[PDB]
Amino acid sequence: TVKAPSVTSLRISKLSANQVQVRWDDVGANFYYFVEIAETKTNSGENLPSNQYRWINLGYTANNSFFFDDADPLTTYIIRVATAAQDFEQSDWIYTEEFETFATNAYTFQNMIEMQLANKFIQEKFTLNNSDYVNFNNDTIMAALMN
Amino acid sequence: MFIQEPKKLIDTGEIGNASTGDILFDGGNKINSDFNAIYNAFGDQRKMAVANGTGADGQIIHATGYYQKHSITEYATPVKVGTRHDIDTSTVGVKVIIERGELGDCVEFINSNGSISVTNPLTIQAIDSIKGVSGNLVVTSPYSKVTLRCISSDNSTSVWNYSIESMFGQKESPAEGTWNISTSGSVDIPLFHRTEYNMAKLLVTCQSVDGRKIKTAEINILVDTVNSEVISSEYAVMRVGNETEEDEIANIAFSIKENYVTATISSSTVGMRAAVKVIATQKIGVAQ
Amino acid sequence: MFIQEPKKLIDTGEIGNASTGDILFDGGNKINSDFNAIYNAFGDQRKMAVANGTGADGQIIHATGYYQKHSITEYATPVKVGTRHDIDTSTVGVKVIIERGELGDCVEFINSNGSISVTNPLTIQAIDSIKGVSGNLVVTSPYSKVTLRCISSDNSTSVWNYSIESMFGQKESPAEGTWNISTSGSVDIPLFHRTEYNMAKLLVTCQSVDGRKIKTAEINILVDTVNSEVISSEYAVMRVGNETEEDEIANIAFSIKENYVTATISSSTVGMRAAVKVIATQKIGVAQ
Amino acid sequence: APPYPTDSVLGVTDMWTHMMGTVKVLPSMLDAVIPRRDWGDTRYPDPYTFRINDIVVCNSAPYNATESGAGWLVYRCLDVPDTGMCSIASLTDKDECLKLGGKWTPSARSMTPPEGRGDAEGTIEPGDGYVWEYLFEIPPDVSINRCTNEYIVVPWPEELKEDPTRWGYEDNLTWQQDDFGLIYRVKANTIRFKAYLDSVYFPEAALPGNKGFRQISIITNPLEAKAHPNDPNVKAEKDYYDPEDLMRHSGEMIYMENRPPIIMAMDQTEEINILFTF
Amino acid sequence: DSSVIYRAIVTSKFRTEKMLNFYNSIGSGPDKNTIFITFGRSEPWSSNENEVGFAPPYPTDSVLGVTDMWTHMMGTVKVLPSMLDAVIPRRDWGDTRYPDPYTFRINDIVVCNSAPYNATESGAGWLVYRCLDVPDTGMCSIASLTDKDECLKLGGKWTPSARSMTPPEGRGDAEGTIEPGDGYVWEYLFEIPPDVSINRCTNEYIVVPWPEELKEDPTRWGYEDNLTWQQDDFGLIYRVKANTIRFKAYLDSVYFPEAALPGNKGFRQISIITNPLEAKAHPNDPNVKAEKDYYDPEDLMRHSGEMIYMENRPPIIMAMDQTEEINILFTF
Repeated sequence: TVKAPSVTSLRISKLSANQVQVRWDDVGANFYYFVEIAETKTNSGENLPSNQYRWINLGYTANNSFFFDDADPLTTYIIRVATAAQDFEQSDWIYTEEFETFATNAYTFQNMIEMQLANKFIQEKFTLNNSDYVNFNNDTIMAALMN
Repeated sequence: MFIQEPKKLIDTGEIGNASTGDILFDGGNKINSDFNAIYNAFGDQRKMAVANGTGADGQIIHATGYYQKHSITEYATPVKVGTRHDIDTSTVGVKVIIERGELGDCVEFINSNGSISVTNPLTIQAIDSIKGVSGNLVVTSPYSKVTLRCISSDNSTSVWNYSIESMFGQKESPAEGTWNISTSGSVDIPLFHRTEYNMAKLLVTCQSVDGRKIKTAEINILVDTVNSEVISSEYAVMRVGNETEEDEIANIAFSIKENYVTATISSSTVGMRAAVKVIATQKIGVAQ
Repeated sequence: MFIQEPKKLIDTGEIGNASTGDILFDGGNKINSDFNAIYNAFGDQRKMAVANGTGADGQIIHATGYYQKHSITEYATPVKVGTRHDIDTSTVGVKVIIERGELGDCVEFINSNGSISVTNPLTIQAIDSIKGVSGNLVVTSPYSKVTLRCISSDNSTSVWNYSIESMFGQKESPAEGTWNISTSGSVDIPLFHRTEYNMAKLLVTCQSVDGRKIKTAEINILVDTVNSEVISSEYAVMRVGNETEEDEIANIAFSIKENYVTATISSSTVGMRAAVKVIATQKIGVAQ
Repeated sequence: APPYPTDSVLGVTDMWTHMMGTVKVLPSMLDAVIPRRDWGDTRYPDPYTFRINDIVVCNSAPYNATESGAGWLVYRCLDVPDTGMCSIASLTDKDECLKLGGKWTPSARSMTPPEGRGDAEGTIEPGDGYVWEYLFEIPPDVSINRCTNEYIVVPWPEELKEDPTRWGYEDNLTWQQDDFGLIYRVKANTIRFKAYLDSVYFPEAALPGNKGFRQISIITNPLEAKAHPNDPNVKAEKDYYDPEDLMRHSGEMIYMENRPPIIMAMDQTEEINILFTF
Repeated sequence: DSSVIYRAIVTSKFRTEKMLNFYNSIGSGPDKNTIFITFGRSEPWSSNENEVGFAPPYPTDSVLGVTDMWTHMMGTVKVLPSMLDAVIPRRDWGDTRYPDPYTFRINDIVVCNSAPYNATESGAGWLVYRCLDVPDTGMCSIASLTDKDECLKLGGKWTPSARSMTPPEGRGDAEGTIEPGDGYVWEYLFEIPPDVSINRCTNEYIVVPWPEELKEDPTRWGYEDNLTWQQDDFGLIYRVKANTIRFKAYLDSVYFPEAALPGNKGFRQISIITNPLEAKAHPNDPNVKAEKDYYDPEDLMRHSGEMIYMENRPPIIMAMDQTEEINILFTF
């Protein structure tokens, strides 16, 4: 009859623009958590719906953390989580200090060493994140050896 | 009720330039499911419990379409519009709960054996409204036809006006038409083949070319079989351009001519438009 | 209106003995288009502007079929026969121009919300003729149903007789049948569950086994709710084999028996065929 | 609104001061009760829409009544139609709403109020969205006299020990032998006090022109007045005592009450109901 | 507009009343409640459970939740009414640890003789005083008022400025510190004999005597001396308005060696049960309430009796030769 209490430590662990890795503290066991996103600004002004802003949900979640990649770079968004499990009152719908996911961010990473990638690939594929450029898993790849 | 997906279409950018099997392996899934709706529409969806509509026992298409028969457990869920159903409430009165529809959305249903009674009523929920029906409409009629049509959808408001019809009977009119009373001032109209009806009822309106003189009478006829006659009863006489309280604007005479009940409508007035319309008839068949 | 091709069928002499992808690359084009007509028939062709009838939002089959809604710009072109349409003339009166049809060609149309009025009429051109209709038929009827059927095609002559029906209402007859007046000379017939109608009108014809004595009366009844009675008005009496100007060839009595309006038809004459036919009824619902 | 009451030896005294009259309570005037909800009642919303575990009374009223010649019935609704609405706006599935545990509101109304003594009925076979579990039947006499249209009266286990049948509970299945702990199943947390005030016991306050009594108080285990304080104390049997006939401050008053004035009148008969939610 | 709008309240006493009743309801054998207390779930909540800050999942109440709690249950222990006592928060005069040892607020209840610094009088158990009146100078809980009397005339709380000089004394019915001078006045209640103090009393909570147990000795509780005018009374708990009962229980490894064995991850969660019935070989056999102090969960009938209160903890590890103690209290 009482609230699924809350997560305590609640944070966005990293920013690659349009992407977030959010960390809320795990709190109790077998409590899924209700992760929200809300919209600071309309891009017209800032926090124009300071209140009255929309909400969107990422659903309930498992574990202590959720990884999220979406929407726009550089834009400010509210996010909110609410812990829950089966028989409870609902959680408090805790808020963050939010953020905006800056501009261009992309991958900084290892690969098998000898290989030499072509910039435009990641340049599009990741910096601009567009999966259409190559939707890899599906796509067909000529592999040409060389003179 | 076998569930149908909507239309699901194949990519031709696949195939000859891509992996053949895979893109096809997908396509069949469509195609198979695709025909399913088709045959499930026009054939028994209980034929899916069979070879899944396959084989000679499989679902067939009915140019008439098929009214899908099922348990109540399935209609215990809001049933989608566009569907033809046949359920017989002899077992029990049922509610048929219907989804919130769209303007133009239809729901067709029947009881073929007519088991529907007050002991076998039929309840219906079409979401948020049915025009003329407060709450859920109940249907006690045997051999009725449940046809819902959603005449407003709008935002939340699914407004269903409602039509229902006896699945059977003689619904035809033997004679309906219109003509102008001849320069001869009369004519003879075959009404029906003299044997088609023991009783008929028709309405003739004799109206002047300029419409000022319009004649109306209430025509009740008894077809006389043995004498090859037709007995009339006229009453409730009404006129507009009547110049005389006697027979006026035209006259109505009857006969049986050429194995036709033949009305002879005579007007002293030339240029009289007479519309002959047989509104109701009766004939005797076998006992029971 | 999404255009359909006719049936377009695959070559099996292709495939395993020929280039797989290509012959298939073609086949999909058929299949895709092939289902399109199907779903476009039984679902909104405006769902093609959607994912092209694909996805869960995609065109679905209606066992009832779908009456295709569109702009007037599309009906501004002769519209093919065989099509179900739903258009609402609230915006404006429209002409629906129809191609020259074939004997048996049908055109089904409705206004679901019944917006059709004189302010919202509906004009139709079916090429070269519509039986009974000089020029283009106009339709002012709300909740009407436009059904054209081409009763002659011939060479140039597309003759369309025309049916139209109110999309809704109570069209059933509670009691219609025929029997022979018993050796007892009478019977009791449940007409409808006593609650089904405040008013009904029926026609009974009592005819001798040899057909010489045939009895007819004009039956108008008032169902009496509180008293569980039914009040009758008989008039316009007609006979053939009547031997007496008094009640003759049979008698007509009424009652409510077993929660049924029950007519008791008594004939002193044995072997009298009586056909009980309820032509019209009335019941009161809620105001408005 | 009368001033918010005060609890204190002072507050007691004052209430103990003004006290007009006193009435006992027999345990048989104490009943367990749960909020009444009847199938099909038009006036109140969703007569036909039931939520899981809701408790439904049948036969109470003609629209309610399925079955003549039986007292009221009490069903609980195990399962609700699949289509509906979730209390959590995020979920469109009943099963998913409930698998997570958010409340679900069903779309489809019940056809008929449930029936049969058996274990979940539920109009499960032929078809329905609702399924129904049976509890017990309430016999008419108790119904009419006990029931407030908001709150049905729930039977005591002891009183249950007397007739399982008159309460229709005899039929079931306990497998523990006698059980009778039925009130656990309904989880009634609420008791209804019923009391009867009459002018006759207290004509003085009944006389024409009284401005009536403002405030109400209940007391437990007071002791009789005694002429001699060394005399042994006596608990109070009789139904009413003038506050005089009761010892000063004797017994404990759990519950104090303040109202706008109510005016009793002789030959009038006033009734009090009180519901404690534990 | 609202026609009738009324106000009503339950006295704090009714809390007590429930308790005293509730205390009555624990039976010996018959027709009064019997109580078993159960522990279980060797099983780990989650790998975290050990780490700091871990909160086990909040328990669930359901026929499902019951079964599960009923599933893992390691062991069971009965409760005798004599292990159930009413208690009030202990507050001692002069105690440094707790704030304002020397500053008391009206109606506070102060214990004497509890401790050496507290102790005025040797050869007597603990004393229990309540503090009727406090020094005049002080501060009001309602910020608007600078007068104690005026603060109280409205009824807001008052905190006195002047600390108590001495802990209260005297059996004497009024008798705090009235004649010579002070701001505080003290009310006497009863004196507590040492053994009970020692055995029952937790320095936060003195144990409060039952009216029944009082009926036995008014003297041993020092209550015999006074004045009641209702005759026998003994309802003292009413006067003190104790809303709090203390359950005391004693777990020992011996009754349940299996959960006690070295390497047990201990029991995560605790559950109490009321009026369970014994296991039976034949389900038609009549039910039997449970006399013995502990039962392996097997020897108890599945689900028999009702369990009011469920609990989940980070794992606690019982150990053999350890003797572990559990206290649970209740404010009704």
